Parts: sequence; structure tokens; C-alpha cells
Amino acid sequence: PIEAYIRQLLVDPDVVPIVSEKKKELRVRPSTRKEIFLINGTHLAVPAEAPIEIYGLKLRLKTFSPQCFMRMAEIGSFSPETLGYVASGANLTNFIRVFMKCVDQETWKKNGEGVVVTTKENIIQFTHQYIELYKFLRSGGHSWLINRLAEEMVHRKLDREDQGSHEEIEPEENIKRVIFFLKELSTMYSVSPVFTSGYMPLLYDLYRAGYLEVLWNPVEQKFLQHAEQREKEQMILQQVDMKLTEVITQARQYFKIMEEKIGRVQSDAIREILTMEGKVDDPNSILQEVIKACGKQEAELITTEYLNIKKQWELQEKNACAHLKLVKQLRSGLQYAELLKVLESIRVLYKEKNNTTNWNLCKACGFKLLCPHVDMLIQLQAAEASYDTMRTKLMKFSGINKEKENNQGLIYSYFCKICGEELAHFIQEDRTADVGINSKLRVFIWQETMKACTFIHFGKLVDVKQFANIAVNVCLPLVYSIYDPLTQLYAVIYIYAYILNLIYSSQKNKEFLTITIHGMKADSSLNAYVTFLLEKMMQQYSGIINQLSEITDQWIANNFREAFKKIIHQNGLQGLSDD
Amino acid sequence: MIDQKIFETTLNIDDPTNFCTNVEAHLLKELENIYVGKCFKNSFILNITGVIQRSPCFIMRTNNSGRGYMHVRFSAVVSYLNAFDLIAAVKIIKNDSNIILGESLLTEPVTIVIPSSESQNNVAEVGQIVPVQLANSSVYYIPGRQQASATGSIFIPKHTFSVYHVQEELTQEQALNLTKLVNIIEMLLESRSKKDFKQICFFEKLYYTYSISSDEILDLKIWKGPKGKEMSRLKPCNVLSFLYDALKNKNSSLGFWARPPNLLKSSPLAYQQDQNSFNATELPIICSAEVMFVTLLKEIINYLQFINDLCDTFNNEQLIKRHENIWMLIEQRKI
Amino acid sequence: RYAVASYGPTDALTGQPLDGKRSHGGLRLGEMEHWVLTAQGAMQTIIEKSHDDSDGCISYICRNCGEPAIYNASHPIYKCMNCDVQADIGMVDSRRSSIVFQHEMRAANVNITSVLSPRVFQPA
Amino acid sequence: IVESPSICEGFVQASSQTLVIIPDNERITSNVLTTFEATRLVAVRAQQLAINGSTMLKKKYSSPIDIAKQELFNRKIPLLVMRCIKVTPEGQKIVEIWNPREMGIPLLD
Amino acid sequence: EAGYAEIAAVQFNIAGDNDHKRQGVMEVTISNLFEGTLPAEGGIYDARMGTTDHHYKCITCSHQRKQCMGHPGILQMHAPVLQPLFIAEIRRWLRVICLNCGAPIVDLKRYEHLIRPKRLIEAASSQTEGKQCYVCKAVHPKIVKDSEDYFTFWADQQGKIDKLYPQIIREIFSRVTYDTVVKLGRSKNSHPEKLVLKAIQIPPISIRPGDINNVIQYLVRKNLLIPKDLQIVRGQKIPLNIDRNLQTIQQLYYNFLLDSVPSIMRRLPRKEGRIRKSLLGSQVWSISRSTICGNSDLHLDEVGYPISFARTLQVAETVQHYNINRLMPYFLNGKRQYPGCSRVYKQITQSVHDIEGLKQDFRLEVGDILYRDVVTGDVAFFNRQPSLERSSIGVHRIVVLENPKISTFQMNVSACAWYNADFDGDQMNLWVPWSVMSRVEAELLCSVR
Amino acid sequence: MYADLMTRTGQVTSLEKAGLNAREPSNVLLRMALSSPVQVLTDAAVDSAVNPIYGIAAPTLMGSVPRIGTMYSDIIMDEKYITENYKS
Amino acid sequence: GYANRKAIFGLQSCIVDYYRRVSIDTRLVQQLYGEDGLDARQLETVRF
Amino acid sequence: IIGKVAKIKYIDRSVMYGFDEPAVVDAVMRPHGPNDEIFGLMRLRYERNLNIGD
Ligand SMILES: [Zn+2]
Ligand SMILES: [Zn+2]
Ligand SMILES: [Zn+2]
Ligand SMILES: [Zn+2]
Repeated sequence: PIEAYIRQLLVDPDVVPIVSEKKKELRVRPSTRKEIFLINGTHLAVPAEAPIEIYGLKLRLKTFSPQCFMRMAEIGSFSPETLGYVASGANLTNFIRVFMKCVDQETWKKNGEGVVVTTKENIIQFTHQYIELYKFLRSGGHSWLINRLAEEMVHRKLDREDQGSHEEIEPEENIKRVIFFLKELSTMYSVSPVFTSGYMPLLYDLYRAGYLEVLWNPVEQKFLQHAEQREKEQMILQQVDMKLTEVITQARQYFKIMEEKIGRVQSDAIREILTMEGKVDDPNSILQEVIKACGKQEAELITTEYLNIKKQWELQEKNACAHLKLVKQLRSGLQYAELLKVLESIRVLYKEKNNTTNWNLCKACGFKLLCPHVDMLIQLQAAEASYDTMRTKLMKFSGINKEKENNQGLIYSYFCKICGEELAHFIQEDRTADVGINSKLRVFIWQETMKACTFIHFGKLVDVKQFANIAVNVCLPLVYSIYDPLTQLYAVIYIYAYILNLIYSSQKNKEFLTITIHGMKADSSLNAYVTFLLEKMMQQYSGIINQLSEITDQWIANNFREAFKKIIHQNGLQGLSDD
Repeated sequence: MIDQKIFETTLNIDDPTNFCTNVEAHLLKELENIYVGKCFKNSFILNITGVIQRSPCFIMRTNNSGRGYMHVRFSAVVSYLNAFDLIAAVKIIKNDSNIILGESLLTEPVTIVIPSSESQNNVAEVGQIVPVQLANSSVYYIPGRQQASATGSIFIPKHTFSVYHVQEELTQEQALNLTKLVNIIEMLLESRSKKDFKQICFFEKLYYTYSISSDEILDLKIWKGPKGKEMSRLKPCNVLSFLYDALKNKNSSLGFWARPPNLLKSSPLAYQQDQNSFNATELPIICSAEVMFVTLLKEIINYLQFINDLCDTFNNEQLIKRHENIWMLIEQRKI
Repeated sequence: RYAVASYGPTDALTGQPLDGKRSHGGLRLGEMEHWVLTAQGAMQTIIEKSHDDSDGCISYICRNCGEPAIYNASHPIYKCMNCDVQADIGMVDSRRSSIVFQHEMRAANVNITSVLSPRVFQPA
Repeated sequence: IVESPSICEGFVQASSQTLVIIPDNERITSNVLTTFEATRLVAVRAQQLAINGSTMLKKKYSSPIDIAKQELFNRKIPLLVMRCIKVTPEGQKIVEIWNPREMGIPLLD
Repeated sequence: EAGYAEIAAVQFNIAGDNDHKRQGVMEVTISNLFEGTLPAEGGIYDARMGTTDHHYKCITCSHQRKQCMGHPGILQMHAPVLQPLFIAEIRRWLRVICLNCGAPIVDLKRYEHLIRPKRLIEAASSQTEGKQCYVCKAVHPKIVKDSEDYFTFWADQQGKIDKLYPQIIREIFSRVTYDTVVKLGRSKNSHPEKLVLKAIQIPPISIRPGDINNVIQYLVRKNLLIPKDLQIVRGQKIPLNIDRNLQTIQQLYYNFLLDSVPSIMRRLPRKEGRIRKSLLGSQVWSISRSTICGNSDLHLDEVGYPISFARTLQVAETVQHYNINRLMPYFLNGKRQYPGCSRVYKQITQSVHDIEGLKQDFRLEVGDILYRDVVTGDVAFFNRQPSLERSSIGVHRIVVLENPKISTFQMNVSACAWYNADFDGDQMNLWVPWSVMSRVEAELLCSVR
Repeated sequence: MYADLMTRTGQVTSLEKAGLNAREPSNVLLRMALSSPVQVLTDAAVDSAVNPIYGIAAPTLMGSVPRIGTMYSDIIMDEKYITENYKS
Repeated sequence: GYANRKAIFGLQSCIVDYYRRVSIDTRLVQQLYGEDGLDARQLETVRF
Repeated sequence: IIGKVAKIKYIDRSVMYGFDEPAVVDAVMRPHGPNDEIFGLMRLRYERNLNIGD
């Protein structure tokens, strides 16, 4: 806790720079670059760390403006220390100017105002005053005061701009009769009369109505009759269209229920006869189904069942059950930890655990409550499920299969078979993890694999380069999981363990290429191959093993066994690629 | 503390037509739904007192949604927690081999991170409640959180103090400003007065710096508490009436001011001298009367609130005697 | 002839549709067509095509410091790693190609601070 | 000596503005909606009707576009046109508030 | 919680070490790419910088692939590196300041009358070799540019040659006061210290989906070779291996940014660049193209549009109390009849439903969005390239051709004058507006009348 | 429109990169789009250029839309008319 | 196309403001559009 | 038209017929490429008459 480090952390702000002399006793170094003064008054700088002697110190009394403090209060998210710093700078408060004024005398002079101290103990007093100044600026005091005064000044400003601050008579007779015409036409055409002085909206209304002849020709009555007529045909056509479309809707409902009841074949046949009749979408399909292919009663039940579905839909519209609003809070995202408990509060209303193929039903009311894929989707969303892990899990809810080859519209998304909601979308596989995890270690594994081919017997011709490349791709990620001699020995252990996996794989699967060792029978025990490969590895790499004073034959045999297990666990049974 | 503040924000109105039917009601409802109970702009909003200014309901220009937005400037009552503040209700939630987390049960929702490396806070019990002293660090107000993140420690009364050398006095406005502080003092003091004296004196005696075995009922006709040690021939001066008379300008506040450990902290009295007779190990702090008055009044506020919260939480003997190992550690560190 | 969809294959980098009929992507509304639509005053059409139908997204920019922010209504995230305590996040209607364009300029040691439009208030 | 940067400079957030509405008698802009403004009004009203659907139009139409057009033509549209005149350096934003219920509609129907 | 806002202004500055340290969300420490099926944390593919797959989410913003825009990282370089874009600027700052005390050599007041953009350029243009500094008594050497690369600088003191390593350049520039920068025209945000980087910024994953990744991996691997506690001082001899390693690092960074301007800045300039292909232009959905044809029975404001294309493009109709009856026949047809609908958006589930997997509803709920087929009478934008006049894009009333053998866009011959078109084999675009806002403006503003 | 633009500064400016730099020095984003983004971007950074958003290219390069035509005059909700006439 | 693109990038910033002036975001290019304030599509050829 | 899966259980890198007009599979063969490996070659034929727009 010497004075030097205290002066050192004094250096950090842009305030309090250094005057430096080559002939003094103080010596501190900065933490970053510092812009400093000197005797003879030259303004220089110093790098992050450099031995600088301290002639004295000067705290600058930077004078801000009240506008800066008002702007920060408008931002209104600043720490009290910065607000108080600026307020003292902007003459709004009197804290920094008080904690200072420990001047020995005006012994040095430059442009800006400030406190100057060039002594041995008054510099200590300056440091103490500075530390206590920021201690006050950070403490509980000066935080109530500055925040309160900032709020008061903002409120006073809002009062300044709030509390201290903030014709036609009669038209002409021609325009009087024109506005009478517009008043009478308002109940007849999309026109509303206004009373502007410039007569201009009236002019646009008359121009839009296609009849500007009121201004000079007193023939307004014929246009009034014209507007009445046009409104009449408009209403007639509107009512005709409404009747036509309700007839079309009812006929389509009838045919949809026919399709759902009697099947696609009979319904499409009846569509065919109606199509070569000009009477499709007219409820004479009732008569067609009466006298064709079935009895009159089987169409009477269709009509009554249509009315029943209409009544059920009306009742569902009348629904005001609690569950409905809950579903809304389940469909807003909004903080997964809350939608999870929303789903918890909803699942108590299920009836028969409704795993698949149909809707969940509300016991409180009786209508549909929540499709199961929605429950699973909510569970996955609250369960940190990725999109791919979410798209694949919601595949047992996939919609209509190759039953429909296509609806002539190309779709890239799956839908739920229970309700039709879009589950997810699939366009192409990402295929960016294909690049998983130094040409030197790769080249070493490749070269050592090529050397191993000299004692391996293949039951057919094999591409030795393709073999070495596959061995690199298997061994390299595994060696990285575990150019010093120990890394080389691990790479060798894994290559020989990979060769043992290929021998073992060829013994287990007769479809794989038979792989053995020269002079050994294909049916030799796995322990005979292990013994040979260990002896061969110990003989061939004795030079590398002798560089590693901590490696024992038991350590090599154990790491070889663990390498072999790791290769089988990650890669399984491997074969090398009739005539 | 609990104090007023002004914020500016922009609100999105999904359906402008319904919103404009009752603009003030909808605006207050939406502001309360969005900002009440969360940390925003280096503060924790408690209540939305009102809206001072607002913009016309504009229609968003950069998309085809037809949705609206409004600029709202609103005044709200918020809480800012400082350093070295007293919280008398901190329930320990997590006590693992790495870190200790406690939660406050007061009007300042704050999570306390207590370092488990000091003998005071190393041994505790999960579910126990304890007063906590805040360290000399800013309280973190991460936006959007339901709580304030701040470090703290179990409050052990200290043996040190500070001495303020005041050379410049108040003016009329600088005392009318401290009138609000003395109003807070008198409100907290009425709150103290409306409650029975047994637990008041128990807590005050237990958090006295030294050991108070003798019983005294020292009265000032405005503040009541147990009397402790004195300092030779020095007689305290009530800072409340002192500031009142200074506003009346019939007294001079210059000199040395001190709040020694032996002094009754929650009382409005403190020491003033023409020359330091105090055996302080810290250099006197040269300053004016603004800083010393605000610091002393803030300290009185903090200790009064601490005692009031202690008596509010611990109602019967079961609460006080359930945590008596904390209190035992408290007696173990007093002179 | 060609007519594709409301959605389909998407460019990995820009978030825009692919190129032409061969890739089953969309067709190009190039530079000269935004000139014509701007000349006609068709601005809501440009929003529908160049934003809603191509790559339009939501960009979050902090007011206090102008740097991009991080917002997430679910799993509440409201933060800004330049100020971190005084963040005032406002959403701006942008497109992914522009955000990629701004990130590339920041990758070239060029600081891009966006000054959001200031709040406007009635004087009452 | 021009010294190191301070906190007074370097603000990125622009200061807030005060909306100064020109009085009705001191307005300079035309009392006639442009085709751009009329189109924007109709589009905004149609989208809001597609959102809400609450209208006071006495006639009945089966499309938000038609309802918005008739509301504009019948002078019953709940919208205003704010014409931003100038943004003053001191902070004021002088604008013009125009009511489309008393301006001439340039459209045709 | 995030209010609506618009961008009013954009400020351009040089990104220094502090900017990269603040804006970065993670520090790159390893050269490994993937730990299995997930990116390795601390690598250049780390998920804290964003996501581009459906196999994982972004750790930072907790969004999926679509809603994550990427976040930048930090790579702390073992040795300082120069900024490739501003190398020339560095040279300017090496020709005005003293290399031993930092004070300006030229007289600042001789450039007071100039405008601040050109002060530094016209102050460093004049020869400064051999000038004697006024405060440290040092002779300024000449700063010669190495002809074999775009970044190496040499200092020549009357035949004494030295190589100015980036650490030496930082130590020289950090000694410059803000007064010198201000009186030389440059702003406080353009201090020369920012021209030398020790913590470069790793671009977010959204910028480099999937060559640029190869360059970044090479840079990280070769940066790991440099000793972490390497110190460079002026006049110190350097082992040749470390010198060539620094050369390789700086060249790799320069090629990462300005490779022959794959590089970041190569994506900007040309027609196929970022600005002219992704920003000024656009690839859009819900658009059709076909050869145009003559049809004298169509009005000048009408376009003949095939039924097959009419069933592909859709129009978004929002369900309300006034159009529940009109839109209902579209709902019941589905994809089995014309006119029908293909897709429904529900406010209840805030999701998207098919029409073939949803046939259990009697009618529609108010507030739903129905994507119906294009019918006769709809408005459509009809365009021919190149678009030279503003009549090249016009709005026509659609007449749907029920003949399944017609695949052309038929229009009246008198309508060719708008587009400067003819029927020798021209092809014209056509997109039908679906948004209500865009559909209103097509009828009122963009109509061919 | 050609002559008034080319002669608004008192000198006959051109319709090339040099002419745009004279009429509109501070519109970097528009200047970046025209000829050479790299050269303009480098100069903007060292000059601490501030680019107001106006015109077409500047809003377009930032992902927004120009304030032109239908977007020129913004629309505000008629507060007074709705309260007396509409219902919640 | 070379001449068309250069002409537009220089001229596109010109927008008619509320005074029928032609300006660049603050800066007048024309005191009145076309010196008459009319539209090219709304002109009639008339003899004097 | 062509089934193709990569063994990881399996991932489907199939080839789908993305054309509006229906085709007819005219010739299917499995030749050996320059690397001595099987690749799939399919010829699709379209019955084209003269129609509007040719
Ligand atoms: Zn229910
Ligand atoms: Zn920020
Ligand atoms: Zn992200
Ligand atoms: Zn020098």
C-alpha cells in the first residue's frame, strides 16, 4: 500500500494528468497511455507502461453545460456518479470544487482551470480528497440528491413547455343551391357536404359524381333521379349476389356431407351428372340422390345431419368456456416457463389421455380443447428442442401420406393429420457438420497406415490409398479426443486398433472382405491377432517408446484395448468396399 | 430508496381503433402491464404514477400491418438501492459449495450474493432470514429482470468512523433541499413511535457497537432509545434541530463533525467540535456542509429503516429466537 | 413459363429465394423495378415484395449507443453488449440482406452506429 | 489545448422533440388530399378494418377496400394527415394537422 | 416490450480494440470446428455467435435459424496487426509525427486555413525526411513502403534501415495526443491508435454459412504458433521464423479482408455484389413469368392469365363479419375445385393450417386469413424487362383463362405501348398482390389508366 | 431537373462519382451504391462521416423503405373523433 | 444502361416537398417543380 | 423418380421430379463412370405438340 500504486490508479481518468521532470524523487508508471504536461510546458503523451517521474498533479475543473445534464436526464439511465460529475462540471452542483482547493499556491499556469499540487505531502492530501470525492459520489448520499434534482428539473422543463406555453360565415346563393343539392344527394350517393370557404371539396364531390352541371344549368333533378336509379340497381345486384352465394354455400355443404357419408366414388359420379347438366352448386343434388343410387331417406338423413352440424357449429360459436382463453395464453410464446404451467393447467381438462388420431375434448364444456401435437410441440419448445429435433419428433403426427400424390401445388412443409396445422418445413439438408475437426498428423496417419498394408492380407484387391484415407478419417478425430512422441504413439495405437477392428469385422460379417495377417489363418482367435499386433507395434516403434520414459508395455496394451473399444463404439463393424 | 422518476418509451398498439376509445385508460393499463415490477434504465419500477406527455397515435410506416405506436413520457415511483445499505429481511435460498444466494422480503426486490469465504457468513442455514450489509459496489439493474442483483454480507457493526472538516455552510435553498431529508426522518421516526418499545430497545441494544448491559430509556421528546457510552465531557448535538436552526440561520455549522461508534446512530444527534479531539485513524475529509449533512441524514435514514424492518419482520419471540445463532455471532464481535 | 409459391428454397447467406426456375426459387425484382415502383409511388408494394416476400425481418437497435441489441419475447432477453445497464431497445423493420451487409462492414473494422429517430411528444 | 473526449460529447441518442402544430389559420399546405395521401388513408383504413372491422358505415360491403373507400368518400374515416414541415435544431418539430373529412378527395368512384 | 423505431442517421467510424472487445460475445481460443454434431465452444463455429442450422439454436439470443442474425466474436491476437483497409492512413500518420516523442513535425498552424478533410493529406504530402524535432532532438527518418506487399513499412535514417513491426507502430501512435489529432483535422474517434489491432473481430456465423471459414481457421491456427509473451522493440533483431510467421498472419488477415480488391470486401462491389444484387435488387416469392401473347378480346386494362398459374398464386383475405359469406365458397372448394383455397391462417392457434388436412369445420372463425385462388377481376402487377419508363409496371384486371392448354400471358395489342413489348417471344413478369395495403394501392395508384 | 441539379452549387457538377461527391458529400450509402463501395466506405470511416437517411438508396441499403409517395405524409389516429363516435 | 443508372443515382434524391419545391433533404434544387408546379400527365396544348 | 439414401438410421437423399408437365420414363440404365462406380441415368421424354406460345 505504498503511495506509488495510489498515484497509479489516480492516472486512469482523462482528468489529473502528469507534469514530469527528469530530476525528482517520485516515480510511478501508468496503466494505459497518458497525455501529460512538463516543465517548460510541452504537451506530450506516454505509452501504457513507462517510468515517469511526478513533479506534481493538476485536476482540471471541466466546465460542462446544463444542456448536457438535461440530455442525460432525458436519457434517464445514467449512474449517479456520472450525473453528479457532469452536474459539478456544469455548475449545477458544488461538490468537486469543494473537495478540491487544497492548492499550495498558484505555482504553475496553463489554459484550463484546475487545482495544482506540486509538493510531497499536499499530493497525498490531493489523493485523499480525490478518493473521498468519488467515495461520496458513489455512496448512498449524492444519489438521492442528484436523481431528485434531475427529476425536478425535467419536470420543470415539462411544465415550461406544458403550462407556460400553449372562419367562414355564409356561402352564396349559387353555392347555397349547390349545397342543397349535395344535402339531398347525401342520402343517395357517397357524398357528404362540408362548409369550407374555398368550395373545393364540393367541386371534387361534383366531379367524382360525374355531374358538374349544377353550377350553371338548373337540371339537378334529372341527376337526382339518375342517382336514385343507380342506387336501386346497385342494391338489386347486391341482394341477388348474396342470395346466389348463400345458395352456393349450402349446396357445397350438402355435397361435402355427401362426400363424407357415401364415399368419393358416388359423390364424384353425381358431380359428373350435375356437371353435364349446368346445375352444379344448386340443391337439386338432393333430388338426384333421391332418385339415383339410393333411397330418399338416405338423403333426408343427409339434410338433417347438415342441420345438426350447423347447430353444433352455432353452439361452438356460443361457447364462452374458460379453456378457450387459456389456449390463447398457450399460443403467445411469452416466457416458456409460463407456457409450461399454462399447459399444466390445461392438461387437467383432458378426458381419455387422447394420445393420437383425434382431438382432446374439454370436460367442462364438451368441445375440442387441444390437439396432441400442440401439447408435444409445447413440451419440446419448453424442453430446449432444436428445429431438427422438433421436426423429426413431430413426424408421427404427419398429415396425409402418398394417398394424395400431389394437389398440383408444390409444398415444402408437413402438416398435422389431426387438424391440419403446419408441423414444420423441410427444403434441403443442412450438411454443414460434414467438416468435423495440420497436414502433418494426417500425413503421418496416412503414411503409417500405408506401411501397415505390408503385413495385412486382403482376400481381394483393395485400393490401398482409399484404405489409408478411411483410416485417417476414423483415427484422426479419435486421436484428437485423447509433435511430441506420445501423440505419435497414440496415432500408431489407433491405426493398429482400427486394423484389429477390420479383422474382427471380417470375422463377424461374412459379407465383408476377409482381412487377415500374412501367415495367420482367417479363423485365428482374436487374442492371437492382438498378440501379433502388439509385438509388431512394440518392435517397429521401439525408438519412439524409448523416448517416453513413463510408458510401459502394460500402458501400451491398455491404451490399445481402449482405442479398439472406442473405434468399435464410434464406427461399429466396418467393411472395405459380385462380379 | 423509494423515489419518483421520469421515463420515456415507445408502445406498440395492435388495434389503434379500440385503443383510441379510452387513450388514457389503455395507456396506463399497458404501461402497468409492461413496466411494473421490472428493472429498466438503472432502476426498478414499482408503480406508474401517471403520464406527463404523450405522442399522437402514429401508424407504423415501414410495414403493411396497419398497426400503431405511441411515444409515452411517464412518471413512475421506482426504487434505487445504493451501496452500504441495510436490508433487515434476506431469506437464504441457496447455500452450496460455491456461492450463497439470498432473497429480500422488503419493498426493494433484490437478490443478495453473499461470498462464502468469511467466518460470519460461511455457516448458516437454508430458510433462515438475516439482515444483510451491502458492499461498496453498485447494485446491478439488468434490464427486464424481476429483481436487482447486488452483492452483500451479514451486517456486523464496525469499529471505525469518519471525521468531516466543514468550512462552508448552507444557503436557504441548500437547506430547503434537506427539508425533504428531515421530513423522511420524521416520518420514519413516527413509524418508530407507533410501535412498542421492547423489541425497539432489544434490537438497538444488540446492534450497539459496544456491550450495553445497563438499561436506560434516554428521551429527547422526539426520539427514544437506550443510552450507551459517552466520550469524556463531550455532549452530542441533535442534527435535526441543528439543521432546522441553520435554516433559521441562528447557528454556524463549520468545524469537525463525527459519528463515533459509541454514538446512538439511529438518533438524530452527532458530534461537532471546533478542533478534532477524536482519535481517528483516518485523515479528516475536507468538504462543505452539503456532503456531511446528506451523508449523516442518509445514515440516519438507513439505520431507522433497518430497525423498523427488523421490528416489522420479527413479530414474536419465536422469530427472534429461531435465528439466535446469527445474533450470537453478533454478540461475539462487540467490544 | 414459371410460377412458384408463397415460400420455398432460401439462400443461406442473404435469406432471399434462390435464383430462377432451375433451383425452384423465386424471380428477381431487380434494380430497375424498384426505380419504377418508387417513381409510381408504390411503396406499400415494395414492402410486400422486397420485405414480406423476400427477406424482411426485425432488427433490434439500442437507442443509447446505436449498436444492434438482443431481444426475445420468450425466454426474456433484453440486453445490449455496449452499455448493458442503460439499454433502450427499439425494433426497426429491416431485411436480412441489410443486416448481413452491416455485419460485413463491421468485419472490416468499420463501426456502424444507427441513430434511431428521436421520440416526439405533444406539448401538453 | 483540445483535450481528451468527455461524456458531454459522444452521445448517440438524439434528443427528444416537441410537436409544434401550426394553427389552422396559419397553414400553407393545400386543402386537397394528394393521390398518395388518399391511397395511404384508404390502405390504412382497409387494413385496420381487416384487423378490427368496427365501422359506422350505413351501407354494407363485403371487402375492406370498398368500406375504406366509402368511408373516405362519406367523410367518416377516423384518421388524420400530419404533414411534417420542419425539424428545428432547438428540438421543435413543426407539422401540419389536416382532417381528411374536410378536404377534397382526388379519387374517383 | 421493444417499441417501434426508425433509423434517422448512420455514423461511420474506425473500429478499435475496445469496440471489438465490447461488441464481441465470445473469445475464440481453439481451432477445432465441431465436437460431434454440435459446434465446439471456443471455436470459430461456436453457437454463441449465431446459428445457421436446424440442429441447434443460438446460445446468445435463443432464436432459431431464421430469427438469429448472428453475433460477433473476439480473437485476441498474440501480436498486433495492422488494419488492412486503412494502411494508407497509417502511412500518413507515420509522416507527420516524430517516431521518438510523438509531437508533430510539421507546423499545425500552417494547415489551419484548410478544411479538416484535407489537412492531414496536404500536411503529409510535403517531404518530412530529415526534419529535426523541436522537443526531443531527433531526426525524422523516411517512411518507405515495401514494394513486395501492401502492409510492410521500413524506416530509412540516411541508409540505416529498420522494419516497423505493428507493435512498434502502436507504440508510436499511442504517444500522440488528441490535440494533434484535432488540429490535424481528424476527429477524436479517428485517433491513429485504433489503426493497429490486437483483438480482431470474428464475423458472425450468419455471414459465413457452411472458404472464408477456411481463411479464419488458417489465421487462428497460425496465430496459435506465435508466442503469447512476444515483445517487439525498435532496433531489436527478430528470429526469421517469427518474422515469417508475422508476415503470414498479416497476409492472411489482409486476404481475409482485401484479397485482390475470397474476401469480405469482394462481396460488395460489382453487379453480383451485395449492394446491387441483395439490397438494390431482390428475389421474391408469389411471382410468375411466361411468354406474352396477343388477344384482341381483352380490354387494355386486362391481362389473360392461365388458370394453372391462378391456382398457384394466392390472395390473402382476412375473415371478418362482412366477407364471411363471400369467402365461404372459396373455403369449401379447397384444392379440388376452382375457385378454391389452399391455406388458412388461424388467430386461435397463431399458426398455419392446410385445407386438405382440415375438413371438420363447418365455417371459419372471425379473424382468420384465407389464401384463396386468383379469380377474374383481381388486380395484378404486370412487368417487362428492362423497366425504362415508369409505365413498365402496371396494374391490370386479371381474366383467368379456363383453357388448360394455354400457358401464355395474353393482353390486348394496344396495351403493348406501355411496356414497349411485342409478340416475337418476349416474356413478362406478373405478381398478384395479396396484402390489403398493397392491393389498395394497386387499384388507386398503379392502375394502367 | 438535369440542369437545376447540375448547377445548384454554383458550378456545373457531373452525373458521375465526382459530381455526386460534390452535391452530396455526406450521403455515403448512396455514394457506396453508385460506383465503388470499398473506396467510399474507407473514406467515410476516417472522416467520421455522419449519414442522414433520406432519398432512396440510403433507406434501401439499411433495409427500410424511402419516405416517398404514400410514405411521405404519415397518418395519425383521430383521437377526438373515435372517442365520441366509436365504442370499446 | 450505363447512362441511365448514373442519371438516376444523381437525381433520385430530388423529391417534391410540401411547398412544391424540389430539394435534397434540406437543400433546394428547384424553387418550384418545373417552374410551374404541374404534372407532366396533366398538360394540354393550347394556342394563344 | 430415383431412390437414394445415405447410411448414417437412414437419411433420404432422394431425387424428385420437379416439373409441372408430366413426363414418361423412356430409358433407365446403370452405367459405370470413369471411377468404376455405379451412377443412375434416366431419360424422360415429353410428347410436345405445337401449342400457344411456341
Ligand atoms: Zn371448455
Ligand atoms: Zn446499448
Ligand atoms: Zn443469435
Ligand atoms: Zn521528436
